[PDB]
Amino acid sequence: TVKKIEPGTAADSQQIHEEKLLYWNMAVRDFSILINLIKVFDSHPVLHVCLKYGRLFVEAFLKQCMPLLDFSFRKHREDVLSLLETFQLDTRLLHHLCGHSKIHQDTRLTQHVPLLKKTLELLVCRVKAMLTLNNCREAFWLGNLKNRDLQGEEIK
Amino acid sequence: LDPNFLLKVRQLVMDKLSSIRLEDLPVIIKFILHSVTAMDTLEVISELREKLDLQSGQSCIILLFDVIKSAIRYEKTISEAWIKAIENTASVSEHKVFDLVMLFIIYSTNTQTKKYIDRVLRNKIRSGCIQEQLLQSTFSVHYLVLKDMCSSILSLAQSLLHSLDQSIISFGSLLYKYAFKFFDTYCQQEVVGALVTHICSGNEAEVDTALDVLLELVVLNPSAMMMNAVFVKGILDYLDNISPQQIRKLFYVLSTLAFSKQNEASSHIQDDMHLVIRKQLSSTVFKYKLIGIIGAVTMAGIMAADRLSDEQCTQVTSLLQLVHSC
Amino acid sequence: TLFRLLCRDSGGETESMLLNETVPQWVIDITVDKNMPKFNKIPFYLQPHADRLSASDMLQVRKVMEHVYEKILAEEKIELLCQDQVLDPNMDLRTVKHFIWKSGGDLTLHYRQK
Amino acid sequence: AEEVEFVVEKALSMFSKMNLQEIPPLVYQLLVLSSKGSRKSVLEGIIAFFSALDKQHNEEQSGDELLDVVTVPSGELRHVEGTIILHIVFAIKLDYELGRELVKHLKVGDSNNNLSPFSIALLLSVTRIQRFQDQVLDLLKTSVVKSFKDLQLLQGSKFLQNLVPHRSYVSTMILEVVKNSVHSWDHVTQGLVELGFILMDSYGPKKVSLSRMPNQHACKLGANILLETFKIHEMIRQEILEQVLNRVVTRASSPISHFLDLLSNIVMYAPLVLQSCSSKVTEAFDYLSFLPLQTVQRLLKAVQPLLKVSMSMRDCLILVLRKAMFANQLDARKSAVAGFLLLLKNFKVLGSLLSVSQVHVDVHSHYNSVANETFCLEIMDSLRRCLSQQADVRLMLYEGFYDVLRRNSQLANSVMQTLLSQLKQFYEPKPDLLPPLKLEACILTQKISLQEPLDYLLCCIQHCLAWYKNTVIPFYEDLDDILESITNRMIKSELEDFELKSADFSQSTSIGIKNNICAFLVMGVCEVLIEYNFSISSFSKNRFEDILSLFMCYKKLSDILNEKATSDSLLSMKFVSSLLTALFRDSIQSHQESLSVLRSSNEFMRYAVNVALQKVQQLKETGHVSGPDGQNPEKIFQNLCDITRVLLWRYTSIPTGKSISLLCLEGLQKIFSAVQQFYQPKIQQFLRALDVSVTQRTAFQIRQFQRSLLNLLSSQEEDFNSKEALLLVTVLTSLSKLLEPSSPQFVQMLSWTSKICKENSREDALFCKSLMNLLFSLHVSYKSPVILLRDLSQDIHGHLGDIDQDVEVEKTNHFAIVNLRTAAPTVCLLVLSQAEKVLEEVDWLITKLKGQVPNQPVEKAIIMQLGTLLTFFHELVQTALPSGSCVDTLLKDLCKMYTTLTALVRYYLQVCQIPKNMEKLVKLSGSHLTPLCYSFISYVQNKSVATAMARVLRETKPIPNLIFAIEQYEKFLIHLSKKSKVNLMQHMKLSTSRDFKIK
Repeated sequence: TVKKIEPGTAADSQQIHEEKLLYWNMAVRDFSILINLIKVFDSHPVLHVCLKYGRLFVEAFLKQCMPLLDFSFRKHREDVLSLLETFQLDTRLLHHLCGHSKIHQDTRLTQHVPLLKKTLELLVCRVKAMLTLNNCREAFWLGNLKNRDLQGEEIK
Repeated sequence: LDPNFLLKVRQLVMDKLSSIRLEDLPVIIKFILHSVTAMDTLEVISELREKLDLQSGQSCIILLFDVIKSAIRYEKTISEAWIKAIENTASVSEHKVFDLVMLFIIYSTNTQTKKYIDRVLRNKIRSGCIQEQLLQSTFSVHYLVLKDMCSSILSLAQSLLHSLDQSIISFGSLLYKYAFKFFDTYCQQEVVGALVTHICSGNEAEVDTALDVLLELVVLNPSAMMMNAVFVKGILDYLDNISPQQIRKLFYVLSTLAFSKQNEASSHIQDDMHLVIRKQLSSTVFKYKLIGIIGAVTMAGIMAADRLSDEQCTQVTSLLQLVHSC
Repeated sequence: TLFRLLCRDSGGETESMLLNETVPQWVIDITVDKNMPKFNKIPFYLQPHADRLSASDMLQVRKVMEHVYEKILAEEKIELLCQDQVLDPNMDLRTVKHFIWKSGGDLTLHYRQK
Repeated sequence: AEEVEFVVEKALSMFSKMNLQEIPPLVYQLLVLSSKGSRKSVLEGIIAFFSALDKQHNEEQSGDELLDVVTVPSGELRHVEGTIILHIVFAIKLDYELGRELVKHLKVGDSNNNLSPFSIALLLSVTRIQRFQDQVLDLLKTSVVKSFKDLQLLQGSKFLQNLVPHRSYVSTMILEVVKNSVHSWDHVTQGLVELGFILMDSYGPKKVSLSRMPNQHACKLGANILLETFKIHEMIRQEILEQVLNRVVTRASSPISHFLDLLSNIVMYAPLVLQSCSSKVTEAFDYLSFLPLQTVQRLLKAVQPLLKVSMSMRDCLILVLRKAMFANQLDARKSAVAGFLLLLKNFKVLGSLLSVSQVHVDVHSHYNSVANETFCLEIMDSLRRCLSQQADVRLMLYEGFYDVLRRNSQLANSVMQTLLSQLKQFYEPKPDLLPPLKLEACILTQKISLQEPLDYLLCCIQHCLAWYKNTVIPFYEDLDDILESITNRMIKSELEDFELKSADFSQSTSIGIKNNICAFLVMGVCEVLIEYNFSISSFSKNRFEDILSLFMCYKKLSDILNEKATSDSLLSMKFVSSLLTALFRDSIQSHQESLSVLRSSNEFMRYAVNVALQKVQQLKETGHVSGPDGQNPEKIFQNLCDITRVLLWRYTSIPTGKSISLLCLEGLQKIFSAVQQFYQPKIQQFLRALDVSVTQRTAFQIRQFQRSLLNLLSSQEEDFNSKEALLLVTVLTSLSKLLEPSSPQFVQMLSWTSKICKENSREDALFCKSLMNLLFSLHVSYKSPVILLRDLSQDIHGHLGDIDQDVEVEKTNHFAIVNLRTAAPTVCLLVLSQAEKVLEEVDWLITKLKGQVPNQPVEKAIIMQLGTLLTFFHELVQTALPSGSCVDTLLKDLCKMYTTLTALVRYYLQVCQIPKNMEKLVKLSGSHLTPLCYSFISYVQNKSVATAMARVLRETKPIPNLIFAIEQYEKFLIHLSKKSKVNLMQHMKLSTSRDFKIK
C-alpha cells in the first residue's frame, strides 16, 4: 500500500498535500503497531518477517514520503516534524531488532541486518538532505542512541 | 562547393523524390548517399528512409538496390545509420517492404553489423512491429533481390529459431518457409539441410518447431520436398537423442511425403520406408523394436487414410500383420 | 613456364623485375630472408639387449653410444645393435632406419656392453 | 549416476596406461556413452589429460636438438589432439548439453587455470557451431583481457610479485595454438581469425591510463594472431586480407592505425599475397578516388612493400591513378597527386616492361632507360599542371618535390623549371620595387582564402636548390641570385610595403582575414631565408647580420599579431639541430666573430630553442616531423641526439619570458619522454651519444639532475623556482623508469628521494604532490609502501589534529614535506590513492587464493598487509579532515578496507572445515577501526535548482555504504565464528547507531 502513495509535485493543492501527509501518518501508526508486536511474539519466523519487511517499509518511506516532505516542509512544519518524530520511534525498534539478531548469532536473522542497517542510516542522511533543500542545515544534529533489548532493557 | 549551397540543392534533389521516374532512382540516390557527411549521416538517412517509396520495371528495382549495395559496401556509418532509423520507428504502419529488404541487405553486405541487426530484429518482432504479412509481402514481390542472399537469410533464420519467445520462433520458422517457397533449387536444399540440423540438435523446442516446418513444406510443396527425401531420411540415423513424441512426428512427415504423389519417385521412397521399419521391427534392440511399431502404425494411417484399391488395402494389412507378429 | 633465364642474367634490370613477380615465397624464405629450413627428427627406442629418445636424423651411432655410457672409452665398451646386427659407430641413424631396420615402426636400438 | 561415474573414472586411469593412438577410439566410445550419463567429468578428464601431456611435451622439447628424452613426438601429439577435438565438436553438434558443460567448465575475474593450449584450441573449433560462436568467442576475449590485467598488476608491484610464482598467460597460450595449428588443425583457423578481429575491433585505439595499456595488449594479440595465421594457412588468408581492407578503405574517419600496421605487415610477404589474394588489392585501388586524402596517403604507404616488388600492382595503381587525373570530379585528383607523388618519390623505375577477344602478349623486350625517363618526365609534366589547383594540392607538391628530386636525379631539371616558373608568378624582378613578392597574388577572393602557400614554395625551392648544389654538381646560378635579391629587399622593406603595424588584423572582417593570412606568409618567408643565409657564404658576419634583421622582421610581426589576438615553423629539424649546436657550443676563432651577432640577440636565443621544442612536440603528438626528412626515424633520432646534447650542455653549464636554461630543461623533459615513447630499442644508443649499460649511463644523468634540484631546495622560499623544481622532478621521474629495480643505482635513487622528502618543507603543494608521486613510484617497485603509508598518516594526523578536541596528538614529523598546508588535500588524497592500490593488490591475492582451492606464506603476507593498513586507517579515521574530497575519499576507502576484510573472512569461511594471526587481525579491526569509524561518522555529520538536488542526493551515499560494509563484515564474522567454533564477536563491541533530531 505504501509503495503506491506518490509524493506528487509541489504545485498541487495544499489540501492534497495535507491529505497525503495524513495518509502517511496512518501508515506509520499501523507500522508502529505491527512492529511493536515482536515484544510478545519473539519467535524467529516473526522476527524474520518483521526484519525483512521493516526494511521494505523504510525503503518505500524514503522513496515515496521523503520527496513529499521536501515539497511541503515550510507550510507544513509541525506535521512533518511530528511524522518524523513518531517514525523515529519505530526505526529505533528496528535498530534494537538488528542488535538482537546479531547478539544471538542467528544466521537466518543476521542475513537481513546489513541491508536494513544501510537503509536505516540512509534514512538519517536523507533527513539531513531534506533540511539542506530547505536551508535548515544548522538545524540537523545527530546523536548516538542507546542499545536496548527487544523488551527495552539497555544493553550495557 | 559551398556546404550550404550543396545542402540546398541536395534538399531540392530529395524534395521531388516521389515524383521522379524509375530508371533515374539509382543515379539520383547515388548522388545523395555520397553527398553525406559525418554529422549529416543520421538526419539525411532518416529522410531517405521515408522519402523513398519504390512502389524493365522489375530490373530497375534490382539496379536501385545494386547501387545501394555498392554505396554502403565501403561505408559502415551509412549502413549503421539505416538501422537506427528503423530502430527509432515505433509504429507498425511505417514499416514497409523496402524496410525489410534493406535490413537483410545490411546483414549480408556488411558482417560488422551482424549482432546489431539481430538485436533490433528481436525487438521489432517481439513488439509486433514486424508481422507475417509484411514478411509475406516482402518475399512475394521482391524475391529477385532477396534470392541473391539466401545463405545470409537462412543464417538469420537459424539464429532466430534458437530463441525462447514464440514470436521470434514463429518468425524464424516463417523465414525458413518463405525461403523454400520463393528461392531456387539449391537454396531449397539449404533450407531442408538447415532443418535437419535443428531436428538433430537436441533441443526440444527446436526439434518440435523444425518438424512443424518440415510438415508445412511437405504439404505446401511436395514436389520440391520429394527430391530432398534423402536428407530427411538421414534423421533416422539419430533417433537415439529424439523423444518418442518427436519420433512419431518424424515418421508422420516422412510417411505423408512418401505417399503424397503416385509418381515413380514416390514409389522408391515408399518401398524405402517399408524396409527401414521392417529392419527396425526385427531388431534385437528393444528400443528400435518399439520405434518400428510407432513408425509402422504411423505409416499405415497415411496408407489407409480415407479421402483405396484392394492392392493398397492388402498392402497396409500386410504391414499390420508384420507389426503383430514382431 | 612463368619465367626462364640463365643463371648469370639475374642481375639485369629486366630479369630482376621479372624475378620479383615469379619467385615464390618458399624460395624467398631461403635465398632472400636467409631462413633455415626445418630439421627432421626421428624418435627411437633404446632398450637393453638380452626410454624413447628423439634425435636428429644425422646423429651418429657414437652419440647414442656415449649417451648409454653416461647412463651406466664409450666407444670401446659399448656396442649398439639393431635387428640383431652390429651398428657402425660412424653410421648415422637415418641410414640405420633405411637399410638395417626393415620395419614400419619406430627404430629400436639395443645396447650391450662389449 | 554413481555407476557411470566409476566406469569413466576407471577409464581416465587407462588414459595414462593405454597407448596414445588408442586414446581417440576410447574417447569416441566414452564420449557417446556420456550422453546417457555424466557429461562434465568426461570433458574435464580429456582436457586435463592433454593439458598435462602437452605441458610435459613442452618441458622436454626445450633444449638442444642433440639427443633428447622425448616421450610423445610433436607430430603425432598434434594429430591425436586434432582428431579428438573433432570428436568433441561433433558430439556437441548432436547434444547441446555437452557444449554448455564445456563453456561452463571453462568459464572465466579469475585466472581460470583450466585454460590450456588444448582447451583453447578446443574452444576455437567449437565456434564452427553457430549457436556457440558468440558465446565462446566472448569467453576468449574476456580471458585475454583479464590475463593482461593480471600481468600488468604483477609487473607494477614488488610485494605482489614476490608471493606469486609465475604462471603462463592466455596470450602466450593462444600464440602456440596458432603455431600448433600448422599440423592440419584447419578446424581452428576460422574461429582463430574471428577472435583476432574481435580483439582488434573491441580494443582498437579510439583516440579519434590504467586500462589503456591492457587494451593495447589485447589489440596487439589480435594483430599477432591474424598475421601468424596469414602466413601458415593458405585458404584463410584471402578472408583475412578482405576483412582488413574493409576496415581501412572507408570514408568513416574512424581510427584505423592498428589496421594499417597489420595490412603493412601482411604485404611484407608480397609473393604470399599475390598468389591467392591479389584481386582484393585491385578492388581497393578502384575506390582510391572516392576515399578522402588522409586515407589515400596512409593506405598507399601501407601497401608500399607490395608495390616495391610487384610490377603488376604498380601498373594497376598507375592505370587507376591516371583515370583519377583525367576525372573532372574534384577531391579525386587530389588522391591522384598523392599517388604519383608517393610512387615517384619511392621508385626510380616506373612503367610496364581488354575486350572479349583481346589478350595480352608476352613481348620479350629489354628494359629501356630512355623510355622510362620519358615516362617519368610525362608524369612530372602532369604534376606541373596541378600547381594551378587548390592550395591543398600545391602544399602536397611542394612537400613532395624534395623527395622526388632526391630519388630521381633525372627529374631534377624538371623540378627546378617547375619551381622557378611558379616563383616568377610572385617574384617582383624589379631591383628596387618593394615588397620583393606580390603577396596579393597569393590570395583568392570569391570569402577571402589562401591560394598559394608562397612561404612553403620558397621552402621547397631552398631545400631542393641546396641539395642540387651539393649533390648533382660533382637556373641554379639564377636561383641564388633571386634568393639573394629576396634577402636584401626583404630586410630593407619597411614592413608597410606588405600593407601590414596594425591595419585591421581581425578574425571576422574580410580585410582582417586577408592581413592575417598575409601575415603568416611573410613570417614563413623570413624563416626560409633565415635558413638560406645560414649555409650560404658559410660563417660570414654579413650574412648573419642579415639573419638577425630578418628575424626582427619576423619577430616584430609575430609580436603585433600575438598582442592583438599558431603555425608550424618552416625551419627543418636538421637546420635547427645545426643552428643550436653553432649558437651554443661552437668555439672556433673564425666562427666566433660572425656568431657574436646571433648570440647577442636574446630573442633569437628564445626563437632557436623554442623551434627545437616545437619539433620535439610534433614527434610526440604525430610521430613524425614537418620538415624535410621528417618521416625518417633514423634522421629524427640523430637530430634528437644532437639537440639533446646542446640542451643538456646549456642547462648544466650555466644555472638560473622564461630563461634559456629553463627552456632547455623543458626541451630535455620532452626529449626523454619522446625517446622512450618512440625509440625504445635505441635508448642505449641515445644515452651513448651524450657527453657500460643503460642503468650506468642513466644514473650518471640522474645524478646530474639530482644536484640541480638540491640547489633549488637549498635556496629560500621566495627564491624557490617552483616551475623548474616540478620540471626537474618530471625529468627524474622519466629517467628513473630506465634503471633496473634490482640494482644499486635504483636503490640510490630511492634513498635520495626519501631523504629529500624527509628534510625539505617547501610550501608549494604541486611540488610536494610530484615529489611524493616519485617516491611512491620508486618505493612500490622496491617493497610494500604500507609502512611508508602508515608514517605519512601519522604526520597528517599531527598537523590537522584529532576529532576529539579534548586529547592532544603528538607530532611525529616523519617527513618534512608533509607540512600544515600540504597535509590536506594534497598528501591525504595522495596516500589514500596509494592505500587503494594496496587493497586492490590484496583483494587480487584473496581472489586468486580463494579460487585456487602455497596457502601458508600468502596468508601471512595478506594478514601482515591488512594489519599495517589498519594502522594507516586508524590514524586517518580520527583526523580533523576538511569537509571536501578528503572525507569522501576516506569514507570510500574505509568501505574498500571493510570489503577486503570480508573477502578475507569469506576465504577462511571456505577453508576452515583459524590461525592466531587471523585471530589478531579480527581483534585489531574491532578495537582500532570499527569503534572509531562510528566516531568519525558522527564527527563528519555534526560539523558543517535541479543541480542542488543532485548534490545532496549524491552526499547521502558514502556513509550508508560504509555502514553496509561494516555490517556485512560482522555478518560473515558470525558465520566464521560458528563454523570455526571460536567466538570472533567477543573482539567486536556492539554496533553504534545514530538518531537524527532536529533543533
